[PDB]
Amino acid sequence: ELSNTRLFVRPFPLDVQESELNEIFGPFGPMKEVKILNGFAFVEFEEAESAAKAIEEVHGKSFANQPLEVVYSK
Repeated sequence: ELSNTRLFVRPFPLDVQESELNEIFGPFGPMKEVKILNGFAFVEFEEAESAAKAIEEVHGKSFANQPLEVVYSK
């Protein structure tokens, strides 16, 4: 059901941009691509490992005075 390289993030505030995604998901691996839309976010790593990790790393983090959430984007 899950993917090899794709992590779905929660909806970010007015600061919803790739800038934060890179500064956050940066220390994980070579992000093949990134997507930021008002309501939901997505990040595709160039390495399954980097993604599988970021999913268990970013998930449960904090940002914008709110609990972050990331999972394996279908």
